[PDB]
Amino acid sequence: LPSWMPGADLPGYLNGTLPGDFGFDPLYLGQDPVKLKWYAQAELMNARFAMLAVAGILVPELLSNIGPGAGVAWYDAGKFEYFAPASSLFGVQMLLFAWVEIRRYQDFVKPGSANQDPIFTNNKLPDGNEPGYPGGIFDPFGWSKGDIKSLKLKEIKNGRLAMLAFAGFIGQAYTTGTTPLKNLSTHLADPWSTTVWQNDLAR
Amino acid sequence: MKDFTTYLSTAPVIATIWFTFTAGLLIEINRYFPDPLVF
Amino acid sequence: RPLWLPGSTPPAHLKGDLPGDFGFDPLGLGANAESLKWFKESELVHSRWAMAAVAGILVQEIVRPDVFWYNAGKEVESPLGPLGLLAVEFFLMHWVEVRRWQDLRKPGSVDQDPIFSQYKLPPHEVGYPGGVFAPFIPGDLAELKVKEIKNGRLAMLAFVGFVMAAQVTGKGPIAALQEHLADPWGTTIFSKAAVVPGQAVAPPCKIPASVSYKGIEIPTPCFLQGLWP
Amino acid sequence: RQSWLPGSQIPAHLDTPAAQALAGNFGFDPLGLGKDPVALRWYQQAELIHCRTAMAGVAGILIPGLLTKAGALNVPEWYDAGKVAIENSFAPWGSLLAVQLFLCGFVEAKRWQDIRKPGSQGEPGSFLGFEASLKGTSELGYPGGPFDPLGLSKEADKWADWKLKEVKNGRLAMLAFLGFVAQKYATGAGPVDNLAAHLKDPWHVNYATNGVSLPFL
Amino acid sequence: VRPVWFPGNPPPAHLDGSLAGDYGFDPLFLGQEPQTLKWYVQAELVHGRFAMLGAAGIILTSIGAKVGLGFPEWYDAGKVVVEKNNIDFPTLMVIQFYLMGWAETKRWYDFKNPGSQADGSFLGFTEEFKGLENGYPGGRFFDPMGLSRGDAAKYQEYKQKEVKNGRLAMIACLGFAAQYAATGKGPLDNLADHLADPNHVNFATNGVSIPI
Repeated sequence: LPSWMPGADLPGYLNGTLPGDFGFDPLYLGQDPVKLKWYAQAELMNARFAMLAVAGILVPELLSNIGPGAGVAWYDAGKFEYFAPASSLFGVQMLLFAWVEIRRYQDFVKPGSANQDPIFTNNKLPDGNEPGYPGGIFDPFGWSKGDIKSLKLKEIKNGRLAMLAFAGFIGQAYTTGTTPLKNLSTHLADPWSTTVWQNDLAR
Repeated sequence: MKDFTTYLSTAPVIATIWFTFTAGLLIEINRYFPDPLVF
Repeated sequence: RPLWLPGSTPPAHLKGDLPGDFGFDPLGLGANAESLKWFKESELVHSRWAMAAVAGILVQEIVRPDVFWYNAGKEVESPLGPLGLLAVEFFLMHWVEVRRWQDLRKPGSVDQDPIFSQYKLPPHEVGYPGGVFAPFIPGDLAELKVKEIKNGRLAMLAFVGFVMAAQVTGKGPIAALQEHLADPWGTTIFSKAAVVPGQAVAPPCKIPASVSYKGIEIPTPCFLQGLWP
Repeated sequence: RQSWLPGSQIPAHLDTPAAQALAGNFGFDPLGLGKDPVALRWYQQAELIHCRTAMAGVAGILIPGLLTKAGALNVPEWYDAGKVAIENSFAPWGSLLAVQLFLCGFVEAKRWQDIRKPGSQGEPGSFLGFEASLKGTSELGYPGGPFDPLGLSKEADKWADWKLKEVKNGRLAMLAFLGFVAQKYATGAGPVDNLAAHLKDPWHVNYATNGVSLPFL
Repeated sequence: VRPVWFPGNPPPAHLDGSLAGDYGFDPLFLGQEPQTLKWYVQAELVHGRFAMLGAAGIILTSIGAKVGLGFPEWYDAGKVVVEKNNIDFPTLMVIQFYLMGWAETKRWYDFKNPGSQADGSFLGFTEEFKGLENGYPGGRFFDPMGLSRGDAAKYQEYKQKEVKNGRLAMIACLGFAAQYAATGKGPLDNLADHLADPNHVNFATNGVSIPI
């Protein structure tokens, strides 16, 4: 049993059936099984979204600092043309994000109900539903050759990591007013005088 | 001692002490807050 | 059995099993075995700390004299950020201490190198890691432990007496020793102070006042000033 | 169990299947006002009413007043907003008053008749189609149909949870309203500003320093 | 057979020698009743410990005063420190009120219900708010050193010493109050004075205490 605290006392319900379970619930907030399901799903969603978010942060920053459509700071929200008004596209979005939302939820509440293209009934997902892990068309590259577990564990691991990453992004951005890559380059130039206490006490 | 407690739980002495308490209440009231007319 | 008092009787919980005992606990606080192991650990801890401390202060006063070890806290210099140094310090210490404490509260539970699975310490005694923690052993722990505890208690006394000697003379312990040697008669707190119903006297401290470091200006009072004699 | 005061004794009528099965019980009845079953039932309904109303009110105070600290949504102080609105309005305040009195009165009378008889307004044909869903949901203070549209009353797991959170947050909203009006009398300032000041210096921004709450000092 | 507070007379009924400091002294039979007596036991314990606090702080501060450390005289010290600092008297008082109220209420309802305070209804602790005896809340918190849980005999002896030093501390703080009420000075000052002339430094010299 890999634990977040060696030799400690794991809760009973935590039993490793979910990837990244190190027996961590000092607040016992997962005693309800339905709650545990809800929160497994929520961890997955928020974590994966944090992954893709921090990627969309880092990559274009890295490309701007090198030799290209834009080099704008990631939080520079209202400022770009993008040849279309934001509100319209946002409505488009909310509708379509609601579409995953609804069939995501439908298959969560009633498994094995959403596999086919409702238009192209032939075009259909297999039985490997695994609420949260459809695969099939979601696994076109012949992956899931591995069991599932190595990828699932690294998944939950990196997801938690990326959640922390985004938290640091927004927090240090609100504090320093600066860009994360720049902040890291500063810490690299000198770590010995670039600390929280350094800058909160200069603050 | 218990005899004494009973003697204090006798009636007229209780009436006494309650009245003394109330009266001292109201006298101090008028002392610190003289001349009340309204409110 | 050799006793801390010749011709006396040991208390209940004291017999001589653990080294360093000779029947001394006039307050009899060694009753509860839990707290007793706790205190064995804590005494070993303090003894080892103080032994290291006296050794370092001595050797440093030796090789680099004129550097008041007591005021090294002030007069140290390094291009490294003091804040970063103390940070590394805190984190390193939190780790090692939580390891030793987790092992105390749960014996034989962290004995592995959690990185290199091959490396894992054999079973041992709380307060006696050994193995890697004690790779080379000449002789027997029978005597090693008794000498350890003896030297450690003695070094605790050494350290505290050094602190007093500094507060009273500001001199390094070797300087104070040479002074005592110079005047065997007049180099005594006796020859320095006394108290009488007529009047009392105490030696003045050499630790001046609030030390002004790089902006902080640490307030530096004395240890129980008024009751030095 | 979770008691309003450990060590202390539990009120008998509060230590009952119904009461301990009502919601959020802690044995809190020093003066013993709910010994009668009808009485305590009435009070349960009452607490429900007050909880929900206070939640609504404190929301309508904070959220607009909170975002008026934000750039957009320039809204006045809550207590003056009455004057502001009657200014920006068209119908006389007494008029709109009487209208909303009619409106609230009808449905309040509905709630009344239903508390009198749970199967009262289910009287078939009384309305065109109301009765069907206009029946209670076996818990006075918990109607159905339009009440709980999304169907959150069906899942028994989260049921007592919704209930406990409801009663909690409702009592707290009451307290919030009270603190707001109290610091409006004492400090005279908006509650958000009171909070900002107590943030700037709790050590000197408090009723202890108002000389209002405690004038003898 | 135990030494009576008054040699020659027999002790009262409800006084036997079961608790430390029992010398048969209740000439007014206030402890005729068991509940009231036990309550008084706890009250005496509490007050004696408070007096111990009082004496210790007083003597420390008075030494710091007499020797040139600039420590104020205790009866002035509260005012002088609240003045030297930017503290608000009512705020101090009300926080102190909060704290003493909560803890003393815990103690009160434990006297009421002997053990309901260790039930674990508190955050996560159990038996760490469980009284060993009346007025003796010996637990991991009120006895982490575990003196009570070893050598009950020496423990009883310690109880004896506790109540002893407690009555001593009560009479001592009363004495200090009197010394200031008389001389207007520091008790240590008046002490050094009686040292100077026991023959001529005393209440009889004050002429105030004895008004002749």
